[PDB]
Amino acid sequence: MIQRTPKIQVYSRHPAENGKSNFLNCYVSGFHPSDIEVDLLKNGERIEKVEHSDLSFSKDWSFYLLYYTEFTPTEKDEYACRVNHVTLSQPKIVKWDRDM
Amino acid sequence: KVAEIVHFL
Amino acid sequence: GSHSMRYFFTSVSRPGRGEPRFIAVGYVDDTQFVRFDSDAASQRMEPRAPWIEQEGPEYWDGETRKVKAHSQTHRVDLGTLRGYYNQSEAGSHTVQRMYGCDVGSDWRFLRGYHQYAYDGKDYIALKEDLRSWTAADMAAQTTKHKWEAAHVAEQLRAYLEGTCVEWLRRYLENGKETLQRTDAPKTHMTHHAVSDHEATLRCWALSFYPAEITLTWQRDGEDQTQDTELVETRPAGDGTFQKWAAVVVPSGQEQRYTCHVQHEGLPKPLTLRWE
Repeated sequence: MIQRTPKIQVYSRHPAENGKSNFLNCYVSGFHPSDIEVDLLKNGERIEKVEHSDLSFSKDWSFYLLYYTEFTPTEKDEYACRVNHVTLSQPKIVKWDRDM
Repeated sequence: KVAEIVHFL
Repeated sequence: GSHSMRYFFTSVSRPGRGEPRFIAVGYVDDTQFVRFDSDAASQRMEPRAPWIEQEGPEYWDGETRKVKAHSQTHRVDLGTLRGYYNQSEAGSHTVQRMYGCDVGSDWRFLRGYHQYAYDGKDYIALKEDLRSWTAADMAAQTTKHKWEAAHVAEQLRAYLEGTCVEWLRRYLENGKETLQRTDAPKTHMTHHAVSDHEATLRCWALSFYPAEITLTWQRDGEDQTQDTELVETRPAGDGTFQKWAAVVVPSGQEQRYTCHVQHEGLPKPLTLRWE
């Protein structure tokens, strides 16, 4: 059966400014089948209040989802997105870089 | 608006 | 310019867990406006855009009624396909359906679509003439022959050229403030040294709508496609999109590189330089 690996992007809604409110996003796309586990991490710990978009798909049938949470970036706090899917031998952790 | 009739595969 | 309406339906079987999952979403261009989720409490089609929230009970009851009928067809289809491919009950399988319409500048019918996929691959699709079918494999021929006999294409053509176009126009009118808008990208460039010898130049496009955009880098006016890192256009979460393109510039060559931005919101394409 067809299995397609998720592409992952972790980024903020606005440009990051220390001490100013924002949203942390993790966009997962291009995957198949639909079962996927996505967590947003703060200094390595799973963030509890995380919402996600409604499951949709592209012209090639692959799925995409946006996971998001409110956050206020600081100089010291580290953020990441951790993704698990059947195509992955272990969860993939992508660190947030304010310029990516 | 979604379609009114849906036919089976 | 042109506009589209699309509905996306996903059906996933859940062995030994009862009913299959069913999710439906509707879009006008790049803006989602409705959803249905079999796992949610409401068991109703719900608004996901402000301009459809006040459509009224006749509209919502009607969309709820029809989407539940879609759900029931997909629940049966999952069993039908499991049979056509001689598959076990132990495994999870996915059915996806997409249909919708495109209109031109004058908002009259341009194109219609109706297509299905089983486990991530094409199963059956209505051809451009809205009269014929493309069956991707042996199993799909059974469906093609059944649908040919029951004149299914004529029924789909009527919806695609009628209701679909009619309602796309209504939504464009009702949601004018945000669907007929063009938000030009806010652009900027960043410079980071990987090393003293080299530096990354990254060209950003933010807060644009619609999603369609072209971001390219040139070196002395020559296209740098093979050497550009271009990320997929991504949602900001507020109804706008973002994208960036980056190149590795040997230190001292910044002046040779130009970033080019094309979008419907820009009166003229932009040329950006690190200077």
